[PDB]
Amino acid sequence: LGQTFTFPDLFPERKGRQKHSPDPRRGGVPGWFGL
Amino acid sequence: ISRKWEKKNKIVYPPQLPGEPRRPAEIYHCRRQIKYSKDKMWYLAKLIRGMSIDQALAQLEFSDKKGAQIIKEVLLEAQDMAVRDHNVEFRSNLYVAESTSGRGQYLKRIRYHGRGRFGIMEKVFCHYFVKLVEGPPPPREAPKTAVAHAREYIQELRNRTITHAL
Ligand SMILES: [Mg+2]
Repeated sequence: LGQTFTFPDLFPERKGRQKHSPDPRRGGVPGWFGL
Repeated sequence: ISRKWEKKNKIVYPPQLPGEPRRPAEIYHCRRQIKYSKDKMWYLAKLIRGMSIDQALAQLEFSDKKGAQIIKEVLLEAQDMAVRDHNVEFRSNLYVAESTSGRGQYLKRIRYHGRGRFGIMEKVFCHYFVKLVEGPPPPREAPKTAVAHAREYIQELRNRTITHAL
């Protein structure tokens, strides 16, 4: 009948930072220990 | 397979008694299953022995062998662990203590010849081992002088006995 189809996009995309890095100046000292 | 060398970093020592000699840092590192052959790798390993890490890096860098880029990365890794994971003041203070190649496991393939004959072709792999020690490089041994030889010889003439004689 002159109809045009197009395939529906079925996935619209609609849905519902820890830095513990060792201290450069500590020189490998296990920082948890305070003294 | 056997993994040993890697575990040589897991030794923890008893603390230091007062005023003894400070035991210098030992760092071990290996690289397993390199695509290089064992015998070619041996020459590189032989070249850098006893050198300070900077000289070794210098030599390796300009060398042509495809093993050179490999041993280079391994020495850089070793150095980084030397300052980070162990404690080493002054990162150029390292020298190469022991450098060596072992053979890895090998692949086996067919090699066709002619008249329908085949040889058995072995794809080669090898491991590279290096032990670095913190301190200035040990002094290279000087060739024996005439004053040395004459001393050996006399010491030998003077070590004689009258044999079967008592
Ligand atoms: Mg063979």
